[PDB]
Amino acid sequence: QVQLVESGGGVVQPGRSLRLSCAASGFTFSSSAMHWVRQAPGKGLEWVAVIWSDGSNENYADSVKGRFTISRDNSKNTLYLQMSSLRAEDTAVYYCATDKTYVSGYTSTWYYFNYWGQGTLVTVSGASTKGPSVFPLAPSSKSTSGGTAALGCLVKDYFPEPVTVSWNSGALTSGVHTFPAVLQSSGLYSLSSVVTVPSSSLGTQTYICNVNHKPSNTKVDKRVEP
Amino acid sequence: IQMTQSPSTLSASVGDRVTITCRASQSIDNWLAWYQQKPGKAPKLLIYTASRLESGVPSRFSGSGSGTEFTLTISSLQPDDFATYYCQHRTFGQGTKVEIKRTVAAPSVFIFPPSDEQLKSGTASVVCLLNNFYPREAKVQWKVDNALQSGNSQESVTEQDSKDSTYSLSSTLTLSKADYEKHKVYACEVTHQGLSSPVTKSFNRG
Amino acid sequence: FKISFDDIAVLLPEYDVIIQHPADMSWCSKSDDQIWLSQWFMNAVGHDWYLDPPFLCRNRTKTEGFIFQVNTSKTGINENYAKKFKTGMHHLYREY
Ligand SMILES: *[C@@H]1O[C@H](CO)[C@@H](O)[C@H](O)[C@H]1NC(C)=O
Repeated sequence: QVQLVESGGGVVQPGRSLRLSCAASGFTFSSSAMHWVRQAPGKGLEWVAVIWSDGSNENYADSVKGRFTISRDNSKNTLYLQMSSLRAEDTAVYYCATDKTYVSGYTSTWYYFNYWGQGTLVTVSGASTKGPSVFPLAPSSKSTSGGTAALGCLVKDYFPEPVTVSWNSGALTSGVHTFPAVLQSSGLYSLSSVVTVPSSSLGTQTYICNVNHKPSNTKVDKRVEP
Repeated sequence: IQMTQSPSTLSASVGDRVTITCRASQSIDNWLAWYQQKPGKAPKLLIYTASRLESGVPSRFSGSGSGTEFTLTISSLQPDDFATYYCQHRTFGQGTKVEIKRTVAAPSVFIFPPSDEQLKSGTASVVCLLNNFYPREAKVQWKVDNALQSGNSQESVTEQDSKDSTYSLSSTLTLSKADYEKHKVYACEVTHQGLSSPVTKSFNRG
Repeated sequence: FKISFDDIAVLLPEYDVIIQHPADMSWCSKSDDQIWLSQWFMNAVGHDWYLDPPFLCRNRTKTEGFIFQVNTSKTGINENYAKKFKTGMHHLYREY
């Protein structure tokens, strides 16, 4: 089976050129063009780089013209991509995919991506590691609708992603919803999570949210009290 | 060579037949490909040159068209197809979202003031929760002392759940501690297709 | 050279060379023999370079190879051209 692996990603400060590796195996790597494509988080795809099998001709998008450059090592079956003059807008998920240069008996650069990797994440940001802040959100009279009460926890000012929230030591899953994180202008992330329960048991059941931030090794347990 | 798609969002159910249209700025003959994508996944190519079908792709997918106008047709819609679809010749298309269709769901509105610990931190975040609503399109407005507010609220909406096929949206209004202590009554008003009239949830500072 | 007729587009005017004059033909190949044979065949078929719609070719500065494509569709304006070229091939291969 055709196999492809991508590596050399993470979080990097602006102004540093990064080198990313794309290993390929299982096919005639010397006779198939390669492509690098990029997707911003939550946006559509965008073709970035392409190299043909000979290794002579390249092509890049104008948004990265002069700043990106791809090469390949046919002996080592590897593809190396260099990124320079990084900005916050380049933070995205990068894929390297093998092209199909044969369609019904012709050979060219058809721009068809046929096999893909798991995709790497590149975060061009200058923020540093910081633990999260947990704030409970307790029910009130106006937070009850027909015998249904909502509780939750807000996790604010953390970096980097991700943060995992559990309830009742993981025993509470019905009516639990975590909303996706939001980027702040201060370079820190924030998000909220909530849970809906019968209002009759508010005075009899304890609700506790556990917040885990692996990069900072932060484990915070906060109880929600009406 | 610019490309455009129609529509942007589509609603369908099991067994339906769905069509997507893709128009290019200038004639490109039959140089176009159709891709499928799922949330948190990798793009998988479906259709070559608007006509041929990649091996392993379900036979219920097909494409047609030429020149400047092209169309992707799915005869029978299966649960594994609710996704995003793209048409690409030079760049990608803007994306068509094939999405489940269900009955209208009445929104549930909740309101919470900022916590005292956040007040210790010096920031106030008033949250407005809109749970179990359908369709997604809802309008949220923030009123501070019965005055409309803008530019200080951020929303976060979660994708469709597989239990009740409903949506959830949390809107957070962010202010400084001093400003929060300056104003007394804070409200969020929601307007939705499932409401006869907009519903306003208001609380008073202690 | 091998010649085939089918319904696949491999060159576009917005991406490669639109040959209009035999002088411009020199940008399609790396060998004088291939250029001479191409011009030989096109003049044998009976194409008027400065009176009929052009044809498309790839420029030499690529490691792909040599390919040239002609439109002989049977609709629209090109219908008429389709006649001319048709007869051309009818007078060379003794069959078609
Ligand atoms: C492509 O063909 C054109 C038309 O003859 C030619 O001017 C150009 O130099 C070719 N491309 C390159 C990169 O040389």
